[PDB]
Amino acid sequence: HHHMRVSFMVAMDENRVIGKDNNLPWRLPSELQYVKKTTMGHPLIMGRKNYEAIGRPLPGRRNIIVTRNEGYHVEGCEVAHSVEEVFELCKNEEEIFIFGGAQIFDLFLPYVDKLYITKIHHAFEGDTFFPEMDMTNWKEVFVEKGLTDEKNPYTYYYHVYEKQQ
Amino acid sequence: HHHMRVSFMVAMDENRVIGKDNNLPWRLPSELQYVKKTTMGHPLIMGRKNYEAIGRPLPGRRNIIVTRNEGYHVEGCEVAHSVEEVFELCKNEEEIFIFGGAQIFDLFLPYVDKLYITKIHHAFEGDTFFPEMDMTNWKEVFVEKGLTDEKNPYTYYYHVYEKQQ
Ligand SMILES: NC(=O)C1=CN([C@@H]2O[C@H](COP(=O)(O)OP(=O)(O)OC[C@H]3O[C@@H](n4cnc5c(N)ncnc54)[C@H](OP(=O)(O)O)[C@@H]3O)[C@@H](O)[C@H]2O)C=CC1
Ligand SMILES: NC(=O)C1=CN([C@@H]2O[C@H](COP(=O)(O)OP(=O)(O)OC[C@H]3O[C@@H](n4cnc5c(N)ncnc54)[C@H](OP(=O)(O)O)[C@@H]3O)[C@@H](O)[C@H]2O)C=CC1
Ligand SMILES: CCc1nc(N)nc(N)c1C#CCc1cc(OC)c(OC)c(OC)c1
Ligand SMILES: CCc1nc(N)nc(N)c1C#CCc1cc(OC)c(OC)c(OC)c1
Repeated sequence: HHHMRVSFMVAMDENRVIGKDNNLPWRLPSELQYVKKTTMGHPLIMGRKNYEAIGRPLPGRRNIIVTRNEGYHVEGCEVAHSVEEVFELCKNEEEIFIFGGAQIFDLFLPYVDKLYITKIHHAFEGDTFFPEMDMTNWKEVFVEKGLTDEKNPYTYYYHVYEKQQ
Repeated sequence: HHHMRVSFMVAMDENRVIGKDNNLPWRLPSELQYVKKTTMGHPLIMGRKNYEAIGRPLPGRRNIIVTRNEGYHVEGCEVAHSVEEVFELCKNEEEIFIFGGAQIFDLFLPYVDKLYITKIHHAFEGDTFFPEMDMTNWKEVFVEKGLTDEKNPYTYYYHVYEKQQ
């Protein structure tokens, strides 16, 4: 019914942790640069909580914020209130990026075609998690080691998966 | 259609720069040693402009120069004029190395199975670039930090990717 590619863009740790105290648990600017490169020119779909922590519209991409608040407005951003409204807004898009956080990852989980997932080899203290996924009918199409140096203090890998059927 | 493994051998910077003023933009003897080690005993496929800058046949390898010049000859070197002519000359080879530069990298890009790519963590002035690549269905099978010392003044990593399908 929807015809834009639904992609998940996420970074998580050994226990699926993605967030702590309404923020990121880790500082990895190189991972952020990979994120910016991959998502450039494509809509970003983010939950209200995810967006507000970010604070600003992210440049070179349609910023779409998901909230139940029927009177929510932010300048230079579009607002959706459901999965379907997002699909309407993105009717003609090539590929959209579900950008988090957990509640929004849950929301769109039945619709994911492609998963860009960064795996961090460390056990962080956290309160927000990426939901479990049945990977049957999923094929790993890409994997590479992330940059570990003095500015990026963890070991991590970029993985990309595509759904077969 | 062809049966030899087609490998790319390339060193590039943060912006895909591979050349400046028909030469290399950096001096990195250690990276040269890695190159000589990995390519030894295998054919080198070089664009005419790449070859002439080098100046001499490289020992222990078949040197194959790619040119449109139907009357071009160099002693101790073989001359091809097309992708297919290279494939003919290399029909029995296990693995051939596409050695550059840009025009020759473009030429063979549809056929690459393996990528040996050094990434240099510096932004050089340059005029020649390694083409963009869709890494879908490629997996990184090797990564290691290059030697940084007084004789090799940059930060760089050796990467190897293999095509899955
Ligand atoms: N490391 C990573 O890859 C990522 C981590 N994060 C982290 O995750 C955390 C944020 O995630 P989380 O707390 O789950 O919050 P979310 O980003 O998922 O936002 C939650 C909000 O989304 C809206 N919402 C949820 N469901 C619906 C629905 N069905 N219909 C309409 N609107 C809905 C609600 O907005 P409202 O209340 O206004 O109605 C809700 O409060 C932070 O810690 C953040 O840093 C976020 C993205 C990526
Ligand atoms: N850092 C690295 O990994 C590498 C960098 N380099 C750098 O790259 C630069 C050179 O690259 P570039 O300028 O692209 O030159 P090339 O090495 O690609 O040589 C170009 C020549 O190849 C021949 N050629 C191109 N297309 C075809 C074709 N379709 N059929 C037959 N022959 C063809 C032509 O020769 P003709 O004119 O005779 O007809 C053309 O002039 C230099 O600066 C060099 O130092 C080179 C290799 C590796
Ligand atoms: C951890 C990164 C990240 N990586 C990947 N692979 N996917 C994602 N979806 C996100 C994400 C996210 C949320 C996010 C992004 C940000 O920069 C744009 C933030 O600003 C610094 C931010 O501050 C609170 C929060
Ligand atoms: C930068 C090295 C290099 N590294 C990698 N990883 N791949 C490559 N394909 C090349 C290359 C190249 C071209 C090249 C080679 C040379 O020595 C053999 C050169 O002599 C000093 C040279 O001078 C004009 C030019």
